[PDB]
Amino acid sequence: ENVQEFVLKEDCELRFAAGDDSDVCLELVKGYAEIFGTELLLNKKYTFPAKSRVAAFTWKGATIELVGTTESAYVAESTPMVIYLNIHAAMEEVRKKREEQAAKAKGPRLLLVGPTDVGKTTVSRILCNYSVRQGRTPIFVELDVGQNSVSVPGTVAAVLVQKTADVIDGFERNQPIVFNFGHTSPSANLSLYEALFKEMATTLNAQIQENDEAKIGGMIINTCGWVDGEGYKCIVKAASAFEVDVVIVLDHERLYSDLSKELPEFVRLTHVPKSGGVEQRTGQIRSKMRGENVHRYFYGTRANNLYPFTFDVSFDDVTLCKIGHETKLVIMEPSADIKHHLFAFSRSTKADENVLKSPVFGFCLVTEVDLEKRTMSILCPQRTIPSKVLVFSDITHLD
Ligand SMILES: Nc1ncnc2c1ncn2[C@@H]1O[C@H](COP(=O)(O)OP(=O)(O)OP(=O)(O)O)[C@@H](O)[C@H]1O
Ligand SMILES: [Mn+2]
Repeated sequence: ENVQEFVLKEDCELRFAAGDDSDVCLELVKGYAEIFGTELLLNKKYTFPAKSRVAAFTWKGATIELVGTTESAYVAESTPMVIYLNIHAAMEEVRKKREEQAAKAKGPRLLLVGPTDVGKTTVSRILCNYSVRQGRTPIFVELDVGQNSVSVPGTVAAVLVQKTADVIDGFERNQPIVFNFGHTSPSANLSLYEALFKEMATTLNAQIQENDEAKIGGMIINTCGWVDGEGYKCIVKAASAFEVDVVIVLDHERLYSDLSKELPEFVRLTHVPKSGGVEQRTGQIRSKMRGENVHRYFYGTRANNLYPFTFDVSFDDVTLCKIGHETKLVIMEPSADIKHHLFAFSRSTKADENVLKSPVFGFCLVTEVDLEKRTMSILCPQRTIPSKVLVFSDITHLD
């Protein structure tokens, strides 16, 4: 196999993209390095799948080996990494101050805002990892219903972060709090989207009353890239509902300017540039990555393989339901049009008013529809159905 060697001076990062066909294996052979906030272990082999875009950053200097065919591979001497460090350090200062005034202390809450392709997910991951490396357990909140690092597309989700992200796999799905939105864009149902992140905020505020570490750990909140029109109001409303102390704007000066004049005076507002290592995505890439996200939910990853079950379910044993006048509940009759659609197992025992704002156990995929036998084949993470109430999602997946 073809080998590439890289010498990284202090405060430099190796930016590489895996080829379209082949895996790239990374090894740190000298010094200290990190990938999006997670420390790399010396001489450990990290295998990245095809089309992976990765930055390995070093604070003090590193030598890194790459094995395999790369699409691109170069060392960048200029990064916004110290900015993220200073943001983290400022949050930890707020923690210390509030801990010394409680005799429980509530952790600082940060809102990340900006358009698509600015590295918002990457920055959230770094900030969470740094909090973990400080000894904290932050709550990571994902409001982006298009691309979700916690659950499937069409979800508003949150996880308690107790360990640094796996270099390849990201953060562990340690009992996630997931709400089903059922659309890739908030513009499909604006009143429901607002209701869901307000419910998320209310849920978490009550959860942290039972957990001191989660409370002081604070919140890092990722938004969708919709900054124009009604999307701007969602940002202001998310900031209010989550009672954020800090708003970080990535690469959008007009949004920064507008938020500085509307947000309460106590809210610290920081504009940061996007990393030069962020590549812009097209519609095809996002659609492919959404499909890859669904596939990861059921089947897992290379390192952590999940084994989903494929079993038949009678329509008499389940209740199919759809949301959408906008927040109105609709009972679904078994049809051919439910094929390839995702369905959420609601935590509500009855298909009624409670379904709208209830979290979900998880998701299944309807693969086959047997209208003659009155059964449907579903791909499900567990052996039996966790709920009899199945909530419709407009997200389709071909498997
Ligand atoms: N400094 C960097 N060097 C190299 N690659 C990077 C860097 N930062 C981010 N990337 C890569 O760019 C891609 C997009 O990053 P990320 O998902 O954080 O952007 P985003 O704006 O949150 O995405 P979206 O546009 O879907 O909202 C990812 O594959 C990530 O690995
Ligand atoms: Mn993102």
